[PDB]
Amino acid sequence: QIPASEQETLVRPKPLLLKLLKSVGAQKDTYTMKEVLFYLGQYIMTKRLYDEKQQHIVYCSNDLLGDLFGVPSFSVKEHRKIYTMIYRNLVVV
Ligand SMILES: CC[C@@H](CS(=O)(=O)C(C)(C)C)N1C(=O)[C@@H](CC(=O)O)O[C@H](c2cccc(Cl)c2)[C@H]1c1ccc(Cl)cc1
Repeated sequence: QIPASEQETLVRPKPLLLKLLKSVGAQKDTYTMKEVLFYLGQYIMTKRLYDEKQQHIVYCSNDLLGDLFGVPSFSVKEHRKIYTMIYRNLVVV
């Protein structure tokens, strides 16, 4: 469904997303989606919003991430929905 070429595309995070990304990676004017996905994923793991003991679901209602995605939780395996939530928070270059 999701082509690997999508990860090479260039995007610019809006202010709130950039704030989250900055807590795990260096600030950049333009990121590749691969970068956005890793930093977002790393943020989730270091803050333990995703416990591999809790069946693929990320709980973020007590985190800025929840404000960013507009949901209290989501599955790490439903990638299509994740992409859609992320794009609400960035502008394509
Ligand atoms: C927090 C879970 C995170 C850790 S990671 O693989 O990024 C890691 C930081 C370990 C490299 N993570 C995963 O564990 C796995 C889950 C799986 O096997 O499907 O891949 C996720 C993923 C990669 C690329 C695109 C998407 Cl939409 C999701 C990805 C992910 C990235 C970003 C969001 Cl918002 C949600 C999920």
